[PDB]
Amino acid sequence: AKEAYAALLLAQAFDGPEVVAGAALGVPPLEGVEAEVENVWGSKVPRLKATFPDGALLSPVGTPAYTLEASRAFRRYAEALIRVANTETRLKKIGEEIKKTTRRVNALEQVV
Amino acid sequence: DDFAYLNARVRVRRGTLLKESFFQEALDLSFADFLRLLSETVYGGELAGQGLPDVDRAVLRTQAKLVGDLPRLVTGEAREAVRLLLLRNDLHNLQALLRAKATGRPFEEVLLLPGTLREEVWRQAYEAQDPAGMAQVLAVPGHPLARALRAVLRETQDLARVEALLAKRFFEDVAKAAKGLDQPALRDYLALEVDAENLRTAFKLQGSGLAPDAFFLKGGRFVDRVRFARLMEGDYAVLDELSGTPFSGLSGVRDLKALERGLRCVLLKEAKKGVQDPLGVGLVLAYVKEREWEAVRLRLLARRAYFGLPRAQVEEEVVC
Amino acid sequence: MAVIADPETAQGFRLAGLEGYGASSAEEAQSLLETLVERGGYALVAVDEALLPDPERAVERLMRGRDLPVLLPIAGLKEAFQGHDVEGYMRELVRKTIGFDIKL
Repeated sequence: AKEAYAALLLAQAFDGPEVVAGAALGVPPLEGVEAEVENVWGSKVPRLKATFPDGALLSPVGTPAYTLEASRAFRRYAEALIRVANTETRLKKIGEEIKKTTRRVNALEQVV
Repeated sequence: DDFAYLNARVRVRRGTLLKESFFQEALDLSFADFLRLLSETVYGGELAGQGLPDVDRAVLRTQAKLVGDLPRLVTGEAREAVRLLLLRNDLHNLQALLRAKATGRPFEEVLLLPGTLREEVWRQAYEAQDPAGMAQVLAVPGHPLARALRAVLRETQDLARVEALLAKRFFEDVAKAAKGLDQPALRDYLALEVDAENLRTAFKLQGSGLAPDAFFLKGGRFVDRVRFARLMEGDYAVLDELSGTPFSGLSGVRDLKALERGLRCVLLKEAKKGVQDPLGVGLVLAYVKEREWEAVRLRLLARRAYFGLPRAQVEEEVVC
Repeated sequence: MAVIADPETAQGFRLAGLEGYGASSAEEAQSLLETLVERGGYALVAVDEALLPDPERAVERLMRGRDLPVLLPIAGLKEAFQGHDVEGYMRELVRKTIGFDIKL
């Protein structure tokens, strides 16, 4: 994040804001990113993977010089973001299953 | 026509510039001290209120007020020579306009940063039957963009490869007009700029491994086609082979950020030699490039004061 | 993949390709989050840290449909130049999990 934010500030800084504005409104939307199965404890948790049209640059003779390095930095940012995402949701699922088991133990003991 | 009548206003504009100590004092502020220092600056007359986009719009309007008049009030061969100074912004505007025309988005969706032509012509060129008709709508007498569009227009109607060949032919037409002009300094400045752009393209195409002969251009004096192939390959010794040229410190640098920083430093050093000809047009282009470097540095200082960047984070940006 | 993080620095996320929205008002950002969980914006929403600590409670209220739109607290940029307090974030995540102030 520190890498990508410093590169984005410096890239909109040395060039204009309008050049990176039109560039960012020109980039294809990078769609088809979706979530597939991690069925474990009998519970499908959705892990996330993308599709990444990345190497097909938008007419790769590009006149700004700090848009592409910033875009590679933000693709690394999206890499680390989906890794934190599919670790964080799995941690949440296992924590709520611990809460389920714990309330089931206490209920079953102290009632039946 | 008169290379000195515009040079008088150029010297009057060069008398009104910020010192290096004004940027040195901007290394320790809180964007309110920077706003107060901008209020004392010559660019502060367009300063409306407070905020980063307001400061950016004020800097853009100040650059248009201080540099945009030099494209006007010129005549003949002097006008044709001074037209090849503020050409990158109009080229980027036309490139993203052709991309939007091939995309189909709204004409008000584009930003259209300021160039050298009328904005109503760019509005009328949003809807056109042919790209040759759009070029004829955007046709100026001495602008090389119209002739370059007429030359490269005999490939297709509108392609991305057509846009890439249009940019390559725009650089080639800038080099051809520099060869076709009577100015001993601006020709070498544009040739060094084209060679640095070719080296930057060789850095930006590293890892692709495709045919560099299509990627390389013509017009440079410090680089070779075999040197371009060695730069396309992973051979930094060829970057070490640039001995005696303006790429003196540029040697063995694999970082593309440091490569572009050294390229901008070499370009600013070459443009700093533009004060040698006090009667031509190179001093005006030197003042324009100095105002552009100062404006880029002001935008960098504004971004640093906005998001709290350290002085060590901007120490690699104030070397020249 | 969508973000609601910043007024202008979300343009860098758009420059990555992945779509998004920015409003710098909490309720229009949450309303575009609402039409983004109705029209599911491809399973990931990254929300600013120091604007929404817990984005998930209102979204699971207004959509008890499943957690295909994943919601993350993504870092603000300015606070990113301070220090993440990774330790304290995991403290509040573990206390959101089991309530205990137990420290791994």
